[PDB]
Amino acid sequence: DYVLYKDATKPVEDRVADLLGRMTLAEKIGQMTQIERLVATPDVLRDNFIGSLLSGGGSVPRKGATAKEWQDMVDGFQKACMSTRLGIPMIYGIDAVHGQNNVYGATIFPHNVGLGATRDPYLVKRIGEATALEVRATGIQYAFAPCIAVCRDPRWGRCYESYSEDRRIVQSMTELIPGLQGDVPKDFTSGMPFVAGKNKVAACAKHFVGDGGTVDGINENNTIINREGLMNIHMPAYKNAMDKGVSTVMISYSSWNGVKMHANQDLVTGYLKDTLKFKGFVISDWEGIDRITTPAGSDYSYSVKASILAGLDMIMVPNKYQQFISILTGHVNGGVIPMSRIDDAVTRILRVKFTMGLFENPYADPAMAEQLGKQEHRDLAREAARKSLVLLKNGKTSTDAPLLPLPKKAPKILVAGSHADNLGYQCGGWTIEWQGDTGRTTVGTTILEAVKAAVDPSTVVVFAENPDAEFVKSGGFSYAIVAVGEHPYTETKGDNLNLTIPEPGLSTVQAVCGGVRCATVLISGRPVVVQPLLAASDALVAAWLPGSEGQGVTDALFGDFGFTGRLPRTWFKSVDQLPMNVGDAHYDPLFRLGYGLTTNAT
Ligand SMILES: *[C@@H]1O[C@H](CO)[C@@H](O[C@@H]2O[C@H](CO)[C@@H](O[C@@H]3O[C@H](CO[C@H]4O[C@H](CO)[C@@H](O)[C@H](O)[C@@H]4O[C@@H]4O[C@H](CO)[C@@H](O)[C@H](O)[C@H]4NC(C)=O)[C@@H](O)[C@H](O)[C@@H]3O)[C@H](O)[C@H]2NC(C)=O)[C@H](O[C@H]2O[C@@H](C)[C@@H](O)[C@@H](O)[C@@H]2O)[C@H]1NC(C)=O
Ligand SMILES: *[C@@H]1O[C@H](CO)[C@@H](O[C@@H]2O[C@H](CO)[C@@H](O[C@@H]3O[C@H](CO)[C@@H](O)[C@H](O)[C@@H]3O)[C@H](O)[C@H]2NC(C)=O)[C@H](O)[C@H]1NC(C)=O
Ligand SMILES: *[C@@H]1O[C@H](CO)[C@@H](O)[C@H](O)[C@H]1NC(C)=O
Ligand SMILES: *[C@H]1O[C@H](CO)[C@@H](O)[C@H](O)[C@H]1F
Repeated sequence: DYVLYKDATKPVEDRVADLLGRMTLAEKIGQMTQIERLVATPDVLRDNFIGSLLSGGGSVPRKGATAKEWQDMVDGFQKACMSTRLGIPMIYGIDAVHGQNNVYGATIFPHNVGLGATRDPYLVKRIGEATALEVRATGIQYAFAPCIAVCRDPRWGRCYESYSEDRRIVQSMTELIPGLQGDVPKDFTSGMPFVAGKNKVAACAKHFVGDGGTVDGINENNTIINREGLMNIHMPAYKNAMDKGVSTVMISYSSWNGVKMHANQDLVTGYLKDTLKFKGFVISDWEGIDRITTPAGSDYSYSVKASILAGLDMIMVPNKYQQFISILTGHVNGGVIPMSRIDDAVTRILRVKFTMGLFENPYADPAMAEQLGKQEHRDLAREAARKSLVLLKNGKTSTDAPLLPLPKKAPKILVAGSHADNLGYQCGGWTIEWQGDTGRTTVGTTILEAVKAAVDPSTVVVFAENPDAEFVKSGGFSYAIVAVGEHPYTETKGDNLNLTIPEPGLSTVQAVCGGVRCATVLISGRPVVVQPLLAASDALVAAWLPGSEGQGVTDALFGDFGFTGRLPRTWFKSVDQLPMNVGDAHYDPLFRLGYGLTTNAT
C-alpha cells in the first residue's frame, strides 16, 4: 500500500512519524550511529543500518583527490545505505570550519578569530554560502560549523576557532549558519532545524557548552564558573543559533563544574532541548562519550548509558561501531534506556534529514564539482583576509612618516621570514591535514607570491627566509616585508602556556628591521608575546591565519585598501595576566579589545 514517508509532498513531521513507526530496534539504533569512512563498507553500512558517516581531520579518499573523487566516495556509501529495507539515506559530515578545508584545492578562508576582527557578519554569512557550495561540490551535506565557543584564555589551542572573547561578537557571527543552511522562512519557529535544499548544508553549533572557558585554556578540561556566567558568556550564541535554525549541535569534551558535558542531562535535555526548544539533533564529539570516564573508554557500557540518557541523539563513535551498537542494544533490551529515549533521538535525526531534502536528493550533483575552489570564492576569501588584518603599529614614533601603505614601485625590496612563503603556515590548523601542515599543501598564494603579483614590473623582489643583518644592510632595499609566527596546530596540540612564537622569528625581524625599514606580518591563531617584535618593527600587522589567499595581505600592505580590522580579543602584556578579558577587574591590556590602527587606500 501507499508509503507516507516516501512521499515528498507530505509534511516533514508526518514523514518522520510514518518512518519511525516501521523501524526495528536495530534500524533505530543504526540511525544513531555515525562511523568514520575509514571503517565503512557497503556491508557494514547496510547490515548495521548506519545513519551517518563522517570524515575526521585529514580523512580523505587519497591525497589530492578531486571533487569528483569525493562525490564518488560519498555516493558509494550512500548507495549501500539506500539499499536497506527502509532505504534511509545517510548524512555525511565533515569539518568545513574555514572552507572545505580537508579537500585539496578548496578555498581556504581566514580562521574565526580573524573573521571576528572584521566585525562584518554579512561577510561571514557570504563565507558560509561559499563554503556550503564547496562542501556540496564534494557531495558532502553536513558541516561541523560554526564553532561558537567564546575563548576566554588564549592559551587554549582552539582559541583561533573562536570569533571573540566577547559573546556579543560571537553572537553576531552566527550569520554563518544562514549562509550554510540558507535563510529560514519569516514564520520560522526558533529551535527547529532548517536547510534550504540540495545546494546548502546542515550546520553544527559547537561545542555545547562553555568549551571556550576551561581553566588555563586547557582543552577538554573543566570550566569552573557559576550558571550566571555560563548563561551570560558561553550560552548566548546558542540562542541565536536556535533562531537561525541551526540543524545540529555538537557536545563539548569539556566539563562544567566537574560534570562532563557528554553526561549533563540538565544542560543537554533540560536546557538545550526543553528550555531552548531545540528540535534538531544533538551529536557527540569524536569519542566524546569514551572520555566521560577516566581513563577514557574504561567503561564504555557506562559511557553509552550516561550519554544517551543525557540526551545525545547521534554518537560519533566513530570506529568501534560494533561495540557501540551491541551495548546500546543491550541497554534497551534490558530496560536501562527506554524506547522513548531512542524514539526521540531517531525522531530528531530523521526530522533533520527530511527537512534538508536528503530523501529527495541522497546523491551528489556532478554539476557542483566546479564549485570547489571557484575563483569568486577565493576573491571572497581574499576580501575576508584583507579585512581581518589588524594594524598594531605604523611608525616607530609620532613623527615618523607612516610606513604603510608601501609603494608598489621601488628599485629593490626584501621579502623574508619563515612565514613569507609557506602556504601551510598561513592556513594554520584544519587544512588538508587535521593538525595542518607546512609547505605547499594546496592551491593558494603565499605572501611572497602575492608581493610579486602586486609590485610594479620594475620592482626587483628578493626572497631570503632568514637573512642576517649584513645581508639586509648590503642589499640596497627600499623596505622589507617580514612574515613570522606560530606553526599550524589543532585542539590539544595547540595548548600553550608561554605563548611566544618559535624561532627563528624575532631574530629574523630584528635582523631585517635593523638593516632597513620593515613591515612585520604576524601569522598566529591568537595574540602572542609581541613587545619584542613591536620594538624592532616600523609597522606590524596582525594577520591571524589568513587562509589560502595571501593577496588579501598585500591588498592592505600596498594600499589598494586601507586597514579596517579591529582586535576581536584582548592583547596581553604578559601571559601571567591571564585570564584577562574586557570588562574584567584588573584589565591592563597591551592593546585593548577593539584596537586597530587604520589607513586609507592610495
Ligand atoms: C611554549 O610551549 C609550547 C608547547 O606547550 C612550545 O612548542 C611546542 O614545543 C614542543 C617541544 O617542546 C613540540 O613538541 C615536539 O615537536 C617536535 C616536532 O615539532 C615540529 O613539528 C611540529 C609539527 O609536526 C610543529 O608544530 C613544531 O612547531 C615543530 O616545527 C618545526 O619547528 C622548527 C622551529 O621553529 C622549524 O624550524 C621547523 O621548520 C618546523 N617544522 C615544521 C613541522 O613545520 C617532535 O619531534 C617532538 O617529539 C615533540 O612532539 C611542539 O610541537 C610545540 N608546539 C607547537 C605546535 O609549536 C613552545 O616553543 C617550543 O617550540 C619547539 C618547536 C622548539 O622550538 C622549542 O625549543 C620551543 O620552546 C614553548 N615556548 C617556549 C619559550 O618554551
Ligand atoms: C583537567 O586537566 C587535568 C590535567 O591538568 C586533569 O587532571 C589530571 O588527570 C590525569 C589523569 O586524568 C592525571 O595524570 C595521571 O594519569 C595516569 C593515567 O594512567 C594515572 O595513572 C596517574 O595516577 C595520574 O592520574 C593528573 O595527575 C591530573 N592532574 C591534575 C590537574 O591534577 C583533570 O582531570 C581535567 N579535568 C577534567 C575533568 O576535564
Ligand atoms: C579612511 O579610513 C577611515 C577608517 O578606516 C574612514 O573612516 C575614512 O572615511 C577614510 N577616509 C577616506 C577619505 O575615505
Ligand atoms: C571532535 O571531532 C569533531 C569531528 O572531527 C570536531 O568537529 C570537533 O571540533 C572535535 F572536538
